[PDB]
Amino acid sequence: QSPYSAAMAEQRHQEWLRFVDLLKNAYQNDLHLPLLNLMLTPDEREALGTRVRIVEELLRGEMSQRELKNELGAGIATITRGSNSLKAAPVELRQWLEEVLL
Amino acid sequence: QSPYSAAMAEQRHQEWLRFVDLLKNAYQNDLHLPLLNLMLTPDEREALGTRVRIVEELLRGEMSQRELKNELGAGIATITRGSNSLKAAPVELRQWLEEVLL
Ligand SMILES: N[C@@H](Cc1c[nH]c2ccccc12)C(=O)O
Ligand SMILES: N[C@@H](Cc1c[nH]c2ccccc12)C(=O)O
Repeated sequence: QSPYSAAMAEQRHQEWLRFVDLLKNAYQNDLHLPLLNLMLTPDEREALGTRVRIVEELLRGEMSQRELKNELGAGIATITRGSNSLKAAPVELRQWLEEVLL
Repeated sequence: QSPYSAAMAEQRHQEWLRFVDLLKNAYQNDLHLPLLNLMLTPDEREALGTRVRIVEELLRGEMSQRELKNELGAGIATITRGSNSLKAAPVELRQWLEEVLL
């Protein structure tokens, strides 16, 4: 699975997959909310909420550098993270976000 | 929604819900993996993977304090976080995890 199959890496990788599957199930059972609440800190949840917006406004292409930073709290670093992260996503996600966010 | 409806709080709260819904959709479209990859840092993913284990072993009731800390990296604080977090979950999640993790 992992781009570097060792045993430790692979393990960490599988544990992540185990989380994904857990969640998938949670959704199927309408237990997603409470699960995510359990698994994440308040601050992490808040951060996820914000990243959606950052992702949102990056796709939109209206908000400027100073705008992102001052209104959403995104400076060169964060906007760098968000950006390359967007470039790294397979095109299908990028297409989907367009339809869905926008 | 929020246990303290203001405007700022509620807003933050809704943004989180917007994330939940996004993800729900992603799952429905088989775009969950790439989405989560986009939305989370490597370290956050790793942490999620570990929390599953911590949650796992807390439910199981075999692993001791020293064991959790030394094997899973969980000291009094983390095990405190994990614990009260478990107590805070509605009983339906607690029941479900039993069936599913165990
Ligand atoms: N996948 C991103 C996670 C993240 C951090 N900050 C963000 C801002 C916007 C979107 C995603 C992000 C990265 O690993 O760095
Ligand atoms: N909901 C937990 C998130 C968390 C932190 N560390 C954990 C360890 C195990 C399970 C959950 C957690 C809390 O807010 O603190």
